[PDB]
Amino acid sequence: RGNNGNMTFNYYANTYQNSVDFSTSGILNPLGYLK
Amino acid sequence: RGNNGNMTFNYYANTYQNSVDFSTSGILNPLGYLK
Amino acid sequence: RGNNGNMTFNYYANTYQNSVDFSTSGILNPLGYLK
Amino acid sequence: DRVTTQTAGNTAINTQSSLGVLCAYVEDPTKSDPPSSSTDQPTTTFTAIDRWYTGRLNSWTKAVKTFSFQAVPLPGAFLSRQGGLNGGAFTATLHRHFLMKCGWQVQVQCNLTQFHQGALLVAMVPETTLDVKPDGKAKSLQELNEEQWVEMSDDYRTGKNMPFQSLGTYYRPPNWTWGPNFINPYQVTVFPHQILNARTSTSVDINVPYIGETPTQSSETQNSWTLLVMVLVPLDYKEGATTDPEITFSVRPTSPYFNGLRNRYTAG
Amino acid sequence: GPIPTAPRENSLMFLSTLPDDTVPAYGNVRTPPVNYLPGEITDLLQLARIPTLMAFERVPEPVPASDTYVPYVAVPTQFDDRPLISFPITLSDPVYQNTLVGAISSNFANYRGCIQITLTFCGPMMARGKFLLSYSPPNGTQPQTLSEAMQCTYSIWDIGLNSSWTFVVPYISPSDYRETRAITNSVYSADGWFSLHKLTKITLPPDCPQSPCILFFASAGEDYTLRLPVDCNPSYVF
Amino acid sequence: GPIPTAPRENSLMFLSTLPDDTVPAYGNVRTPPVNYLPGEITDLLQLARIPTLMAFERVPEPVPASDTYVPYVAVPTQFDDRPLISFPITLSDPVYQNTLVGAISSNFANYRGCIQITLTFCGPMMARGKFLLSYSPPNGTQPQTLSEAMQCTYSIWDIGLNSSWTFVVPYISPSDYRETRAITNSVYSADGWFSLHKLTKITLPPDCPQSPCILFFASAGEDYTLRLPVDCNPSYVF
Amino acid sequence: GPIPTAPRENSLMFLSTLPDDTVPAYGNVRTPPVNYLPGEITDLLQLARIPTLMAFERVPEPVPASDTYVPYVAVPTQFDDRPLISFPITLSDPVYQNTLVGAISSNFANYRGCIQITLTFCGPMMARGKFLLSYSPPNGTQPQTLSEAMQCTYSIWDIGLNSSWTFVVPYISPSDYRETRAITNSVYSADGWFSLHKLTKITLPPDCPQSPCILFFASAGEDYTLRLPVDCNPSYVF
Amino acid sequence: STDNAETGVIEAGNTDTDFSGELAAPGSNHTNVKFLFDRSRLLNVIKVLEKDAVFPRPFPTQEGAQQDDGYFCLLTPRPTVASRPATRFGLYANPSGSGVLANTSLDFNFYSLACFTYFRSDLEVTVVSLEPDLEFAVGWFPSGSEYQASSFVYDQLHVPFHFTGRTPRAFASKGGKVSFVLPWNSVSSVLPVRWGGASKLSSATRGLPAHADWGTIYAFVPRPNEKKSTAVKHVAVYIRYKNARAWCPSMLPFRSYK
Ligand SMILES: [Ca+2]
Repeated sequence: RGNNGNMTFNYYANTYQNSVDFSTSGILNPLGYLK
Repeated sequence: RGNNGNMTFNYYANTYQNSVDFSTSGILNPLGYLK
Repeated sequence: RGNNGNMTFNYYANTYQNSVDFSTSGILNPLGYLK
Repeated sequence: DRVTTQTAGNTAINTQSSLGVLCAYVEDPTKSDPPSSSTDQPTTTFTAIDRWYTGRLNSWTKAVKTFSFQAVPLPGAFLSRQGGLNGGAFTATLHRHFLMKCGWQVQVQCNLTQFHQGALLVAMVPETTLDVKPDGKAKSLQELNEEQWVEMSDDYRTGKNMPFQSLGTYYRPPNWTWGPNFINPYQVTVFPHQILNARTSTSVDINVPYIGETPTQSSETQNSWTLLVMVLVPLDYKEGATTDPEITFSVRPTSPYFNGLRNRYTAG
Repeated sequence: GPIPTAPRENSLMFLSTLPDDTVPAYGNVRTPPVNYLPGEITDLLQLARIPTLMAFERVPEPVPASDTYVPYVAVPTQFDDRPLISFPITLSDPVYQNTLVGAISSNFANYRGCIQITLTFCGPMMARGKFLLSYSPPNGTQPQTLSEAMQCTYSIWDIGLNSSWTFVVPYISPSDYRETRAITNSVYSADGWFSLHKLTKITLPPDCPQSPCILFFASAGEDYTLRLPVDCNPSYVF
Repeated sequence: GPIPTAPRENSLMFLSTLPDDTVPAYGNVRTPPVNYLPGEITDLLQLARIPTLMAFERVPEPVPASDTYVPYVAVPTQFDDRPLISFPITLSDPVYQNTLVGAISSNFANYRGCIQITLTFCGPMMARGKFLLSYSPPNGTQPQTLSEAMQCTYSIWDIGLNSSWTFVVPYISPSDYRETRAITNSVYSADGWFSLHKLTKITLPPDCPQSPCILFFASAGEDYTLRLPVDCNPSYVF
Repeated sequence: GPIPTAPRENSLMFLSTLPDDTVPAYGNVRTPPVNYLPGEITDLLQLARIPTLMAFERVPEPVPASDTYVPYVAVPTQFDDRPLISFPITLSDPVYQNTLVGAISSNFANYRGCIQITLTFCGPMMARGKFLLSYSPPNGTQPQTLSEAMQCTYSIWDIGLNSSWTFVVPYISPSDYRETRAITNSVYSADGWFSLHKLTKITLPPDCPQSPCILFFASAGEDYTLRLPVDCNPSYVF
Repeated sequence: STDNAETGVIEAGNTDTDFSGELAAPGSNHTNVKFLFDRSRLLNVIKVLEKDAVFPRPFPTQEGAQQDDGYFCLLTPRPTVASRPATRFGLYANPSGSGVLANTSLDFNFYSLACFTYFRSDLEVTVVSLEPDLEFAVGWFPSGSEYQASSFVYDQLHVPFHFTGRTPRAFASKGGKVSFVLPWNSVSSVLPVRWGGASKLSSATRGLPAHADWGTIYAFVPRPNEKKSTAVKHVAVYIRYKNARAWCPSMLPFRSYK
């Protein structure tokens, strides 16, 4: 989401409004684990 | 409602257009009661 | 209707776009009747 | 009916001319929950503080003018012992906690006679500074005794005399003309109240819940409720009748929640 | 592609009372809950219904304290066939100035419904007496006589165990709404007068104070309504 | 995100007749009901159908009172083979100026349908006589003779028990609509003439007033219609 | 045809925090995947929860190296009935300046929840001793005495096998949120003090260094939250 | 009808209670709190910054202080003085003399109908230019926050830090207006119309709330310090209460009979 309150409509397609990775094919987790 | 005649649409989500309380989890009543 | 060609949409609610009477709860008729 | 006895702890107050208890805002101003703004387990009601504390107010005389008044800050009066209002364990607990939330049950006593006339308006007023002098300092017990009753004036009706911060020599001192803490004497009946009319009763009862700009408040500085006693109709009687009838009051803190225990408060 | 539009003549206009929202600049803000707070007010009529004190110039005999206005009327002992007190049913009249009904009503253009006058006897309990309260719709001349008041809407109040008497001023008007402020005097902004007559003089036993006082309150009746918010009068700050 | 738009060339234009609404500035207002009020008018044709009086210059013999126009025609005793009165079927003609049909019609560009002329005999009841009312569509020369009138649309009216006679001027036009105002004289704005001839002279018994009068009314027929609202002539205020 | 529109008063405005997108200028771009990268952070609270070192001015006896601020407190041998160290529970105080909690918190206007102080004993293992950590909500005067500290929120820490002790400063406030920066001192931006007293002096065997040090860390408790992003203080670059 | 006002409760009657008649049907709901306060009104008129400012110092301010006055607008219906919260409301009957004339504000309309103790709502702000063809921008920082002073140099031009940040900055078009809504952001739960407490345990002013506001706004010119002008520009600040709620009945200002 981010700082976005637009729930309604998206005029431009996702791949144009944003960049997406190409394929190679609440609950905050810890950044450290003691083992 | 308030002084609002917009019945139709709400472009921005409720949590952006307004503030809402966080959780801690016609008929006009009297402000005084004689007991 | 009146001089209005807008068939489509009404952005503002009827009670805001117009005034309405509060409650107290083609065929052109004659303005005179001989009895 | 008109004869009631209200018990609380090792305390009981009787009246034979009750008008009933005026409950503010809700049917049971006693229902209340812990403050959401404190994570520490609060100290709640215990029998030594679940009771009525009684104190005195200055006597009512023929000379007191219409709209003249007396004010009792809550819990302020407990802290200064105004009218001899010593809060026993309540004050001791209050002095040892940063925060305190509670409601109040109050009864004002003033008996007259079927031959006297006059009426006092007794109200519980939210958020006032009627116990403070315009210079910002709280009225001392001596000052309260010297004036007896505060006369209604343009200053009070206007809020022109409420406490304020002096601007400093950098600024031209402005003409203070109004303040939000004013008192419109004609509208004091808007608050939870009862009228003590010489001809109808010798006491009045009011029961209010906790209120505040925040879930709980600073023990030492809050003043969300103020007991106000104001003359509506001047006292009068014929020679021979008892003069200067006295006025007393009883206060009971309800559903208190204390947070932030620490050593006794010490002025800085 | 682009949607063709035709912006209207009033584009870019800023309307202070526009019935709509504007864009949020700092959203996603959660606020502290207010469930703990009792006494919520939904409509100002809830306050206009609470009776508050009226004000009268103390009979040409003021106290050394300037601005001698009182919330009561002392009942004189001498007989006189005219009202003890009377005032117009014009909401902008000074007698309502500091009552909540009047103060709140002055901030709207119209009202509809009943106004309520409440009287409370504050004399000694041993006192007895009767009063005649009356309301007269507009007339060329204001009624003064008991005989005239008695022909209008009125009720006789008896002093006794119960201290008060409520008097509802009926809403009798040619129009469904009336003006709240009598800018111009007319049948739409001035609706007659309320007056209080002593019916039978007050009787007291020996050794009793004379001139008992009657407290006056005003408030909105249950069918009272206010319409059209208007600009406030900021003079209270001068 | 933002919707791409392409405002047109006429953006910001204010069109006095735009068939649409504008933004509300002070809404949520309830008004006093109007159910109690009878006589509501839905269409001005309802009024154009009500016959109202026409006006004629009193035969070269006016009364000392300026602006001597009369709503009737006195029937002269002397025989003469020409119309007693006649006027064009041109709605902008002064004879219709103050009739409701004419007044209302002058505020539109076109009309379609029939016009109705109503005559009421106001002589004594003992009087007898017959009249020939005729309507002639345009011709190079206006008909004058009984022989000419008789060849057009006409009806013979007999004076007797019933006092009035309605005469419907048929709508005979090349175009489906006609001009309401004869700015330029043409077959589209001037449709001939209506005329009244006395068929058989009026007969009266002795001791009866002479020259009985005939009242003239004009109104819209049942199929009369008006089209295209035009600017009014404000001169009535000068 | 064209859709009629009514652009608002704030048309063409550029709002730096508008909660919406703008038009794409160079789309259809695929980026190298980032699945290979571990350690993703979703919320800065994840970092505020990591305890980091606090800073104290080295007791009036600095080292020849300027800016002598230390992350620990040396435990003096001499008895004294006052705190070894103390600091206010005011997030803008210099002791938190370089801790992550403080640094991150300084970039928001409010906080709610608990702050956590962690102590780690760094003296020799043969050492023994006890400390009293206390938190006092606001008072007119800051407590100094063991007798005073002992009446507030406190815990006694025993030195032994385990080296550390966490102390959670309860969130005790009149308001549901508190100010992150004490621009003006008030009960909403200053919440009392934390202090450390040596309960029983440290005991050491012969041939052991004196003055063992206690490391201080600060971090957000589990219920700690920050609200309202504010402008940063760019001075770190000057 | 028979009653006892001393009780503290008096029922609202109608024509048929003691006389003969009926109830008048309801004509409107304009006294509805949410509807009533949902309209824009003038809050203050401020000067437009043309360089990085020095926020007014706290009271009491002594002569000789160097600061910018009349630029910052505290968003509150409560009395304000020199961009800070106030208790008494003042004006200058005699604008003649020595010393800076402190800017003061008050939502006159709000207090004329504020017959309650607490209030809360979101705030819609509209800034209108009082100067011809003005190009300005609006800045705002939350309740409890502060103005970020100083500037940075770009191409030897001084650009105030108020041009950047994480809070709302609204650049209007030339001759245009600025408008947006802000959420209730104070740390307090509600705004005290009148207050009887104190924000500090020592040397505090009784009745003066510390954060009874929706933050502070200011206006500035989208130009570097160097291209500064000499003619002071003014801008008007309007506010509107959205989703207003009120608690605990109270009084309306006293109206003089003089
Ligand atoms: Ca557009």
